[PDB]
Amino acid sequence: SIATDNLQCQERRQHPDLVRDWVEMELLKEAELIRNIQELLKRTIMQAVN
Amino acid sequence: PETFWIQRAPQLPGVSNIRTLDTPFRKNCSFSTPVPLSL
Amino acid sequence: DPKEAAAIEARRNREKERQSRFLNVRTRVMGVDVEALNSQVEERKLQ
Amino acid sequence: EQSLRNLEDTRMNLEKDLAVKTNSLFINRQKCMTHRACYPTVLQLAGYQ
Amino acid sequence: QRECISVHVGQAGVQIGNACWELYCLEHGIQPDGQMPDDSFNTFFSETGAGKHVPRAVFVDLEPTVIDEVRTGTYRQLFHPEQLITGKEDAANNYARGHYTIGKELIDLVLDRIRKLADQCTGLQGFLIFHSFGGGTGSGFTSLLMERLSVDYGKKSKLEFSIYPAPQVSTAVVEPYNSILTTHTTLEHSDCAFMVDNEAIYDICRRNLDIERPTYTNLNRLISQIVSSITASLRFDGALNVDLTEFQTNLVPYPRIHFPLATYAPVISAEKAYHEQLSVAEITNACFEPANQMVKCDPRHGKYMACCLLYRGDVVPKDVNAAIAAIKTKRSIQFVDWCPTGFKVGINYQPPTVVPGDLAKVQRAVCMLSNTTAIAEAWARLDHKFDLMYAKRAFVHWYVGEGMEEGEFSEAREDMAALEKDYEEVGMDSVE
Amino acid sequence: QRECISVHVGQAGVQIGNACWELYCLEHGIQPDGQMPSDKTIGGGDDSFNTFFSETGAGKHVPRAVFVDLEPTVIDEVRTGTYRQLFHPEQLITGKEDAANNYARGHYTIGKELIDLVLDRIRKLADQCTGLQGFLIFHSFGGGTGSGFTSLLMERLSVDYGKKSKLEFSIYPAPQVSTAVVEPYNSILTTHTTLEHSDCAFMVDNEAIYDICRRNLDIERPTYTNLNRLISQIVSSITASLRFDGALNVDLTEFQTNLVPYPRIHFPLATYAPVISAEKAYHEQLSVAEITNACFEPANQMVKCDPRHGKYMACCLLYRGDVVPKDVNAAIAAIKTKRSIQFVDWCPTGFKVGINYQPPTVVPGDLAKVQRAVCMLSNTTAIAEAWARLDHKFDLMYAKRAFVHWYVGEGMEEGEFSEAREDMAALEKDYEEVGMDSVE
Amino acid sequence: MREIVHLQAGQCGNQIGAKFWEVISDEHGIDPTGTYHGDSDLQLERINVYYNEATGGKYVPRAVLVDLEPGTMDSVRSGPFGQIFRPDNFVFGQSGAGNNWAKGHYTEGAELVDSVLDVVRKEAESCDCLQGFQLTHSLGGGTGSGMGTLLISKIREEYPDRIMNTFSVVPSPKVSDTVVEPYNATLSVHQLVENTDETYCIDNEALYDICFRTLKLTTPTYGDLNHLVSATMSGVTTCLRFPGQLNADLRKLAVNMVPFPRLHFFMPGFAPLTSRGSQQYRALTVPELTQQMFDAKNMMAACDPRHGRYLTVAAVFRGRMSMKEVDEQMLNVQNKNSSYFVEWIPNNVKTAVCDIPPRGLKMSATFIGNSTAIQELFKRISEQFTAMFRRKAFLHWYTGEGMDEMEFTEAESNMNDLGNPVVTRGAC
Amino acid sequence: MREIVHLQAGQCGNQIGAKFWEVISDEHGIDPTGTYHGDSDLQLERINVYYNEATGGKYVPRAVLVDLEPGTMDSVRSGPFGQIFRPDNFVFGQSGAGNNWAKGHYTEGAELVDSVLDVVRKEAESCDCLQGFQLTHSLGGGTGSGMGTLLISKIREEYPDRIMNTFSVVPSPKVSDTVVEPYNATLSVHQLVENTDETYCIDNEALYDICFRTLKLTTPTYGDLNHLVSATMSGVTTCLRFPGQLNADLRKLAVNMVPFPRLHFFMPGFAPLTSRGSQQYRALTVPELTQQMFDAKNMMAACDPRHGRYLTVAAVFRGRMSMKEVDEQMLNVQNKNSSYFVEWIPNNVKTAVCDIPPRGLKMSATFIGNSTAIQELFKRISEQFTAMFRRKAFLHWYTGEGMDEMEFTEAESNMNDLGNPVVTRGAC
Ligand SMILES: Nc1nc2c(ncn2[C@@H]2O[C@H](COP(=O)(O)OP(=O)(O)OP(=O)(O)O)[C@@H](O)[C@H]2O)c(=O)[nH]1
Ligand SMILES: Nc1nc2c(ncn2[C@@H]2O[C@H](COP(=O)(O)OP(=O)(O)OP(=O)(O)O)[C@@H](O)[C@H]2O)c(=O)[nH]1
Ligand SMILES: Nc1nc2c(ncn2[C@@H]2O[C@H](COP(=O)(O)OP(=O)(O)O)[C@@H](O)[C@H]2O)c(=O)[nH]1
Ligand SMILES: Nc1nc2c(ncn2[C@@H]2O[C@H](COP(=O)(O)OP(=O)(O)O)[C@@H](O)[C@H]2O)c(=O)[nH]1
Repeated sequence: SIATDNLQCQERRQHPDLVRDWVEMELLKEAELIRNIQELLKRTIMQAVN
Repeated sequence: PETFWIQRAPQLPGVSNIRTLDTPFRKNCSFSTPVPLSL
Repeated sequence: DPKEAAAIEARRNREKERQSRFLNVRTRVMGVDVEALNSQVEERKLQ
Repeated sequence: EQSLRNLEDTRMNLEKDLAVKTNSLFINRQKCMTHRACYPTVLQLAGYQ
Repeated sequence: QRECISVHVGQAGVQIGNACWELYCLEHGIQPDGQMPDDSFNTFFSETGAGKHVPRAVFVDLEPTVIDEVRTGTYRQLFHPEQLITGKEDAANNYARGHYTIGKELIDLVLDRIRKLADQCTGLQGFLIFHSFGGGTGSGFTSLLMERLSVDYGKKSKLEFSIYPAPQVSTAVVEPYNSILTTHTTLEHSDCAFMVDNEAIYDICRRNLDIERPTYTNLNRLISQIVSSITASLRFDGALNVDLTEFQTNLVPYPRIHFPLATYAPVISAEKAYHEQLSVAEITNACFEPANQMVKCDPRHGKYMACCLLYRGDVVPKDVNAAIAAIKTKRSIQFVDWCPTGFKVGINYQPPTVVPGDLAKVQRAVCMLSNTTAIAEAWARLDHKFDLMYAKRAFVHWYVGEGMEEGEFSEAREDMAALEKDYEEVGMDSVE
Repeated sequence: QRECISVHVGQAGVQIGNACWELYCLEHGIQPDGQMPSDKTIGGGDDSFNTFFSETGAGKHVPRAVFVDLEPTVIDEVRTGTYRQLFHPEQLITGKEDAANNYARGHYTIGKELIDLVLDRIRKLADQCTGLQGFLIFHSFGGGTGSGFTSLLMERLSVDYGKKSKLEFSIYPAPQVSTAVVEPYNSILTTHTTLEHSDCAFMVDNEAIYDICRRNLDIERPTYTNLNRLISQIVSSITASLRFDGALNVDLTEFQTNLVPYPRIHFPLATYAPVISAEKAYHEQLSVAEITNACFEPANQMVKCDPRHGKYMACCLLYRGDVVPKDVNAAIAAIKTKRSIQFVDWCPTGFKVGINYQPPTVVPGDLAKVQRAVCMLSNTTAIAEAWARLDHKFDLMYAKRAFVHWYVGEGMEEGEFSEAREDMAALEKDYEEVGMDSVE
Repeated sequence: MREIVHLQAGQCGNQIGAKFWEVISDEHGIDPTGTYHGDSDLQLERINVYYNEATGGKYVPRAVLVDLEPGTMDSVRSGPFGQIFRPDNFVFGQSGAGNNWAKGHYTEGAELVDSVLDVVRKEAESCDCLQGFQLTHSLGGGTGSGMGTLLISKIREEYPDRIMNTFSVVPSPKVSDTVVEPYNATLSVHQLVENTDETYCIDNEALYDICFRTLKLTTPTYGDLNHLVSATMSGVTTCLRFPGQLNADLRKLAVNMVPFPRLHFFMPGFAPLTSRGSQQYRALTVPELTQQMFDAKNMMAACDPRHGRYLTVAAVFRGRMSMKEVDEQMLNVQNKNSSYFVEWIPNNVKTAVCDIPPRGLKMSATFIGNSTAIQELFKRISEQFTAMFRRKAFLHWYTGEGMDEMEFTEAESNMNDLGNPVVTRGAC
Repeated sequence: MREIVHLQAGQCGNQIGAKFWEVISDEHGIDPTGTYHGDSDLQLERINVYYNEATGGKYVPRAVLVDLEPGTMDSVRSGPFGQIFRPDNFVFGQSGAGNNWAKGHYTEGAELVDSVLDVVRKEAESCDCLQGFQLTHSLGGGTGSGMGTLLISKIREEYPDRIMNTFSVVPSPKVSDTVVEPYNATLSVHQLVENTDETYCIDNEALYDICFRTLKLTTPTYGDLNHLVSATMSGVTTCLRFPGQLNADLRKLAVNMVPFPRLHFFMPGFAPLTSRGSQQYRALTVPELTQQMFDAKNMMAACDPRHGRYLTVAAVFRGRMSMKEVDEQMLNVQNKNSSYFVEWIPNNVKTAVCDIPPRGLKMSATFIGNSTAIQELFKRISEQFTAMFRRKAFLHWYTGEGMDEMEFTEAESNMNDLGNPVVTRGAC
């Protein structure tokens, strides 16, 4: 939630600010890492209940 | 300056509370800070 | 008649800013309304 | 007079860019860091270990 | 019901009054007409069953002019056309003229008005008198007035804010004579004579407020901010509050030792303020510094007999408790032994009001009423001057003329002697 | 909690303090108008400015300092230039008539119109400090203000705050080159009056910085800007452990407990490490051993006195940045195995190590970016020759009473020169008596 | 059925008992309007101690609010639990105490105690069995010490067989808010010696120190001190308000802490106190309660009990707890601290337990200490009194109101005559 | 159940015991936040030796955290296991150590020792039987010397029949972090001798030698230096925390290792140590353990046992192992090295074996040795003290805090009167 809200918030700025800085790609990497955690944990819970 | 200290900083013995982000070697005299003299 | 019954209300409200302003230690001690103070400078300069 | 209007345009867009930069501080500082500061800790991400 | 008649007597009075009633009016939002554009105002304002709030004061000058400006000013409909009594001939810098000649033709109307404004008071706390010690009316009239008030309003306090003659500057030449003959009027007919002195305020304004060229307006506003703190507990609510009688109980040690000195703390100028925290510690320390006192006198040349720290704003007991401890551990501040606990504390809530002038908007502020023995200095300088002339018999002719025997002059000096001796032997360490 | 109050006397002191406070503001992040732009949110954090800067209502960090000069325009540069909004308007204190290279005018006639004001400001500064660790007194041994008013400040501060520590950072007159004709007079007089009132006095000679700026910084035409900036780096190193955290948090009382063996011997030599000018950072590895050896080399000293003609008593090494305990103890072992560095036989363990994890943040200017620094404070008896050269000059001038009429007619009595010379000679005799080896 | 009439005099006593009424009303389940909104029948079981029934189930506190200034009445009526008192119990005067004991005791205070006595007589006669009275006041100042001691005296000869508990705020050495405070304190302690049955000496400094080293509050306010007073009041009146094993009311607290009729000045203590950041480190049980009680940091009087011998000690616990766990701790303190307890009173600790704990907690325990160390307060007040009295400092304001010299001298001498037995019992 | 009150003084002691609590909570399965998440029921069987139980299944370490600089407490609270200690146990004072024994022993140190003793008395009377105390400090410098030895004296006076282990970091010959190490060590050893029961001398020379020669670290720092001391701290107190065959607690080590009351200075060692490059070449067995224990490269003091006869040796093994190997190897060491052991104590080697090893390791062993070779450690300090004392160096502030020349002379004389017994017992 924090990563998604921060990314959606930082997506808009003024015209001479909005860049692909050293913030946007770290937020995207955090979102991807959170996602991979999510499906890996789903799979691990499935093996656990099996 | 990138040092061995600044890599191992949240595990070093003599490092105070890292409340900020740039240098972990700031000073965070907030726990000591006697209760009558505290904000 | 509603006056005395509103005097209590008045106090209650005037005693709802204390539990906020005072509570913040960094306000009870060092306290300056930058805004009002800034004006006094500009006004004194105009004067 | 041409020089004066040239400096005047420079001041115009300088205040433009300053307001732009200040609202960038507002969106970076007041929104995102404050919403980030409630991040859960290592033990909670481990699952109450 | 905590009413307080304010008898302003003399040019000084009418002018210190102007500032005072302006701060008063804004403090309790009351337009210069007398119409609020809850009961925190009865101390100084009476309601004429219509919303009109008339001031509870009696401006009195044995000459017109000074008051006539207020009658044709912005505060013209506020004051009652009769509260402002004015005479028709100045007292010509002469205690005699203002006490035995031109004043005996205005005292009656003043006392009548005072009773008219002392009947609409359910519980008059005390009278506040603002006069100068070096003028005709200021000395003569206040003398006559305070004497007649003593025989009448006897069990009511009679505080006296005065402008003791300067210790170097001075504006008159007959000043010493008038100030020495008004001693047996602030020693045995007053309940707490807070004496201030222009020379000092000039410095307090030239070094703390940056006004390099102070006028009399930039001076009365300060005397007014001080009188507000000594009358706030009897107006706006607060924590540890302290009324008139209380200040006295915890300040006047013996009957003939009622000459406290005032000292407001946050006297900064919106500009040097940013570079200062302006906290209870600082405000407390200031009041206890010589270059901030309101009477050119070093409190280091004497022992504090008592002290009334009247705080006001966003101060908590915790802070006063601390600031007092630091002052109770400073080799400089030396207190008498016969006063162990020597700090009466008063914490109100309403912060200081700002009248478009100089002092900044301060969230916390403090006024101190201390009974130091370093007042003998001032009482001594003047006597030196009075003695330097009552030997060559200069100007004494005018007084005899306006009705007054030499005896008066002589006696006066002897009295101030007792006073000086007293306020100089009530400090010297004990022998047994 | 760890506050220290800096007071700067004279033109030398005021410009040194200007270069000091610029470095302090860049080290802590306070902008020239007194505002921290990195604590507007996620504030209530840092406390490292509390030894140098207070905190007021409008987020402003007022410096804990008093600039005093008996003559204006050197303070008017501060009140006009880029730091007019940083300092308090009343902390900067000026007179209106110059002391004019006269100890008598600085101490006896024009010091009394300002001593009460300076003491009032110092009193309020010490009142707004919980635990005061020390005064840092920045002055010179030259001019009349920086000698006489400094000595008056020592007397009054010893009266009022006799328990508190008073570190001096002072500009010594040149043994060879100099800039005035009464510098030996004022230097001997204020040496005599500050020997009994300074707890630890660091000495900085001008042509030593000239030589190390010519050699290490490649600046053939240096300026007092560079000189006081290097002094600023030295004092930022000495006040670094009561700013940040390290393995060996080493304090001012630690410094006093290791430098001075006896109460009279309180004059160390300061040295700094990398005086590199960024054309020299491509070729020096700047390892811990290199920065340790450059301190003990007799060419980077800030007083023109060779330590070969003297015995070290004790030295504090103050390491800053990427320094490893094995590297510092290897460097100390190499220093002890080196024979040219002599230590007194009555001090086997003559080292105190302080390690800080906060490397120096540079001013845009001369000095290069380094991950390592060390400030080396050595108490040595080799300062006796630097004393002796000004004693030779003072005797050579006082032999037939030159320039004495100014000092005498201003208000100072004649015996001051004789007692200053006698106490100075006694201090030197103490240096030889302490520096000789033990035979009993 | 037993009941307590609550008197509160002066500004200090008024806010102290206002916090007391707040804490006991929110213990017993009465809203600000006055109705019962609770969850157990035990809250209504013993409500006839502090609450008189009115129409419609609207319980009114059995309190008399006394002041010489009509501003503290406005403050209390504007308080959170302000619309609960009877308005006829708001007795006040359009006058001033002036922080003067003489002006509170020999003047308009005596002119207004007739109305105060009328209201306390009607509230103490609309009864069937009275336990006593609980007066809260400041020992230094006016009204609470001026008219307060006079109220103590006259209610004492009107009801000689009922218990009188005076919660008094003793003055302070280091920081004092008033100047004539040793005069007020000495004069008031003269009547407090031989009028009341329980005295609770609650200094402000000890409350401030508990707010710093125990509670770790960076904002200690008057309400935060008055709540610490109020918790102790609830702890001493809880056993007659709620059931439990080994109940103890005021009388069998009194018969156990008063060995001789003049040694009834206590130092109180409430001690399940812990900070917000250190609460979750605690292990709150009977041993932690015992350590927190018996430490010399949670005393509410500014006297170190290590400088004297404990005459008697009462421990009134509240909560579901074992009995052996209480008895062995009350044993262990006495056995291990052997020089701090008097030898001629064997097992000088009284144990009382109530089942119902205070809200938000599970185990509480209040402490009543009759210590030898209370002589420090009286000797210190006597020292300041002698220092101001040897020169007649601030004495004309008393001789004018009507006192004279030998009453001050007799008050000082009776303070020494109270210091003497608390010296003799401290060394047998 | 038995328990140990842990104490740590100075920056050195604070950091070493912080790493010690890290190590032992790793052993017992305690997370940073204080709760338990492990794998065996044999970890909470004896958790009440170092952890006081709190509410909600939390285990707060029993440790008193003492220093005179208000930054080391902050660093400990902000460390890895910072949110595990009691905030009340963080006892400190806003002052300076000044690396001064006088400033730690006759000043604000003595003004803080009362609050420290209050905390210690809390943790010592929250017990049923206390085995003793475990203080960690450094002799060279302030606080750990001054506060450390003052605490040693007062705790020994209050509790006179409890075991007491002091882990002292003693000054190092080749490099010295502070100048006045010989002064502080000379003034501290005199208090160490006739107070404590088990003193462990850990030297930075031997710590760095284990880091270099044995472990082959690249950049060794204070974390690893304190980790090596936490090794022996965990190893000594293992038989009363985990089950074993032939258990031996603190007193049963002290009886077998202290033949005379003056001789209790030991040289610790922990020896399943190997470099990461030599890790895959190991043959981990009890003979290899004894081989690494009894060499003069693992022993944690800068004293060579080749220069003195072994008075007593103790080997506390930790792992599932055969007792036949242990007994025969401890016999084989004594038989193959005959001149290195005293003859008047036949079989001067003691054996203890615990079953549960340290976590993540198959098998460990700790070494403790009382030897003649503790000569040099006190001797070098004695000549350095004599050299710095003949010329009165660094002493005016020592006498400014309130000492005398005769106390220095007595400290040197008692250093020599410790050296002479371990001279004479090294020569039959
Ligand atoms: N703030 C302020 N102070 C004033 C003003 N006018 C006079 N004073 C003070 O009053 C002093 C002189 O007042 P007086 O000499 O007594 O004047 P007076 O009361 O009218 O008496 P007469 O001269 O007889 O008319 C001066 O020294 C001032 O300190 C004023 O307008 N504003
Ligand atoms: N770093 C630095 N050193 C200075 C500066 N100005 C002077 N000095 C040194 O100080 C010595 C004399 O200067 P001061 O002692 O400050 O003279 P002063 O205090 O201004 O005395 P007056 O000239 O009478 O006002 C010279 O030998 C210089 O080496 C400066 O601006 N910066
Ligand atoms: N605990 C507590 N103490 C208070 C409170 N209000 C005042 N005090 C104390 O009461 C003292 C003075 O009260 P006092 O002058 O006697 O009030 P008075 O009885 O109306 O004259 C101060 O020193 C305060 O410390 C309160 O609300 N709670
Ligand atoms: N083992 C170990 N030793 C340390 C550590 N930190 C400091 N030391 C040692 O402690 C000694 C000095 O500590 P000291 O000055 O007494 O600290 P203080 O007690 O707070 O004054 C140095 O010689 C270091 O070798 C650490 O983290 N681990």
